[PDB]
Amino acid sequence: AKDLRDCLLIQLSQFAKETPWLEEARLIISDHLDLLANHDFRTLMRVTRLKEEVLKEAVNLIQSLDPRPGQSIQTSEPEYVIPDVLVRKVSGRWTV
Amino acid sequence: GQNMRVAFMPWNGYNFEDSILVSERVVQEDRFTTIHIQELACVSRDTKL
Repeated sequence: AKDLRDCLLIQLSQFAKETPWLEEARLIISDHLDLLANHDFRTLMRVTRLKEEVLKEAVNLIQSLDPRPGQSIQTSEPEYVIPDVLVRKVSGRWTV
Repeated sequence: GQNMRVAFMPWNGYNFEDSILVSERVVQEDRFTTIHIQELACVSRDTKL
């Protein structure tokens, strides 16, 4: 019931502590969320002492964060469409 | 069907009215084993979205 970063923190708590860069991800999400939002890799790396390709691992971990989890719960989605005109055009120029 | 060695014998009440005793040999020999086919289908259903 908060920002996905808080949801990301909850998922990381649920996730095993053996995950690499978990502390770095937590530090980034704590008060460096703006740096991640603007994709300012230079300033973010300078502030957080981010290592080369470590940001790639953190991004990969954030990929498996289940953003918008409630969307998956609402698996049901009835289809809505109206027939209106038809453009089947069988054999070309068909009077659909 | 298969031709099974059968005997007419009460066995400790395992054949009270219509109950039948089977061998571990027959199941080990993979006799009578049955194979079935289940099916699934799925559509797309283009919507206004």
